[PDB]
Amino acid sequence: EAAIDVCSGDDVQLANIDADSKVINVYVNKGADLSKQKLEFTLPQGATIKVNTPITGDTESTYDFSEEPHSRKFTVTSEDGQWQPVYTVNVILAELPTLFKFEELLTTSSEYDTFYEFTPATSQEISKVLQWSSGNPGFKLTGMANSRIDYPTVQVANGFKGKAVKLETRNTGDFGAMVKMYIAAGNLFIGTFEVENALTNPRKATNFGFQFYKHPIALKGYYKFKAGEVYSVEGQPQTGKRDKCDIYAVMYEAENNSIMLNGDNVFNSDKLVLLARIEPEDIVESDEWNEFTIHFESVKGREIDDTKLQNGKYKLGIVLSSSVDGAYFRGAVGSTLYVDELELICKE
Amino acid sequence: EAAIDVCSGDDVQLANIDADSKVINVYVNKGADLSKQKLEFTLPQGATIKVNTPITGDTESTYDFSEEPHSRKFTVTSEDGQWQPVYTVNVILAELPTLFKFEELLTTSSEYDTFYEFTPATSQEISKVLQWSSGNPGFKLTGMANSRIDYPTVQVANGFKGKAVKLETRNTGDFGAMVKMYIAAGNLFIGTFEVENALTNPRKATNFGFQFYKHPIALKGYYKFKAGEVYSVEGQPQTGKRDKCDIYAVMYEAENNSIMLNGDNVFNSDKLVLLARIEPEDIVESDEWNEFTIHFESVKGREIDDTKLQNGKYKLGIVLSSSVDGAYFRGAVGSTLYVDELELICKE
Ligand SMILES: [Cl-]
Ligand SMILES: [Cl-]
Repeated sequence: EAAIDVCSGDDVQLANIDADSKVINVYVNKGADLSKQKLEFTLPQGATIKVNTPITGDTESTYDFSEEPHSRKFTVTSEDGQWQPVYTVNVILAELPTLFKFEELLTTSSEYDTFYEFTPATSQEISKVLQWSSGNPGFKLTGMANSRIDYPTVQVANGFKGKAVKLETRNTGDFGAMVKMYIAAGNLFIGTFEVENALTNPRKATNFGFQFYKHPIALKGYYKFKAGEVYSVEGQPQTGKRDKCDIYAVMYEAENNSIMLNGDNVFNSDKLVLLARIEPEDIVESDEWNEFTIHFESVKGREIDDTKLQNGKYKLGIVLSSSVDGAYFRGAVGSTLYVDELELICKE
Repeated sequence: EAAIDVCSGDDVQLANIDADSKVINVYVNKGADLSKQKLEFTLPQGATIKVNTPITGDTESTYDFSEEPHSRKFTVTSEDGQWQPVYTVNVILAELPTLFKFEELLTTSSEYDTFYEFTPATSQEISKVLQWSSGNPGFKLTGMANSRIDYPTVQVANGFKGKAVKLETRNTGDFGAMVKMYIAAGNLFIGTFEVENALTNPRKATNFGFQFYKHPIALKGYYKFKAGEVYSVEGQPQTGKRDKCDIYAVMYEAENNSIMLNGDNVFNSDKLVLLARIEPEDIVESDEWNEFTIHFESVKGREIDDTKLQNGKYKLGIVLSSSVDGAYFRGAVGSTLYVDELELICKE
């Protein structure tokens, strides 16, 4: 009859729904406009939802949560018409994490894995939260997967410390071949996946970056990589080249908060300030985990302006991929990159 | 009558003398010319020393240890003339460390502390060794110290993990004032101290850097700092300025292995490639240990050439000081900087 099954939103990294107390805790990245929050509620069929006290700051597509304690009540009325449970929605500010462990999955996402990072706030610092994105919602559309384990991006149990992320380049079948999307690289990235572009503009579907308030120096982690056996270009097998995985991170200037880089301009936009990237020559294929440390280097002499950093003008992105040229459909089905325990080393 | 009490040398980071077996293990930094080793032996009064088998590679002031196992025998004959113990001298290649813990002191240096770092070799890597330098041999000349604890550079027991280094700016007395060397900053650095310049050219006395074969990204550590009460310039008290400590590291190109930077050109030489340095604004005065992380930044767009790095053309230096402008005699007697557990984060 009436309830809130899922809560999403433009700036929502994570939304915890406590069905017992009817409390929804929504974590958003610092910098989000609290006065203009766009939220999306998934309710049972025929049920309606309405904010209890509308306020002037509200618009027809957003809610104003700017006033402390950034908490608003909502009533869900059944189609049935008889049940009207009241939910409290609390918006909580968070920052991107420093450590990424790949231990947690969204319990709402059952068809494929969706990873998130979370560290509770303390007296010293606010909540550290991130919902990682991938190409999984696009891969779903291929009809190729049977369950979560067939996807290009999957959580595995025997990580370096706890669980880890497994990225595997997958075969997209005949239809994939027809639309020239011959392979599906496994990826994990900070930003958003626009599924309405997944097939029409796969590189535009991957948007990278969230507001970051620290100065990054290095990205450190552990990985294992094994290349697939058959390297292909435009769907056809090629000899003489072995596939390689990819790990990189970016810091770029976003004049206004709506600006994001994507798969088509991440390495060519003049907004890019810092870039850390694993050297192809340094990648090994081993059954043992290897530690890597990469350096956030200045792009064309650009540097981080502290005042701009403080005002949220820079966005950080981290991208992991099983096939370095996979976004262009060059790579080998079966290339598998496992990553675990990433650490962002920042100026301190 | 006859023995080897101390063994030193131009390229000798550390020399262990095992009096029981009469074995001297000399660790030198990778890059040293094994065919031209200059060694200095301290023997009892009147005793003489001579290499057992001279070889063609020998010169009148150096020894050739290039041939494996880089081991030569030496006989020490007493003035007494009756005792001739034979010592075996083994030269061992080492690299600069990654971790600096300030736990060990040279047992030969009793008047003032001389710190060294040591990690034994393994199947994976060679010995990691460094003898740290300081201004202590110069301070000795002031007559101001009673024992090791009065020096500007001293090991203290209650470090962050084990023992730590305590750098304290000291008063140089009336003679110091006469020669315009009004204060003595406590320092610790990678390189060499030329005591014959200690008074005549104190900045030239501090030579920085040893051959380093990795790409440094960041220097990380723990510190506590407390400024002295009276800030002075040219021996005279000044109000309106509080003293600050300093921590920095450099990577510079050395065309030939004899090139070193010093106190007069470390921040102006065109050989400088990378510089990491703590921001004055980021230093706090606290009774609690604080972690710092500084970034090796490109100087004037310069970058590390891998082939040159591999051939030992770059030297790394790390410098710690209780008074940032202490080399120019601006600072406060009593400024105290404790450092512990430094870690060099490198590309991997
Ligand atoms: Cl969840
Ligand atoms: Cl010793």
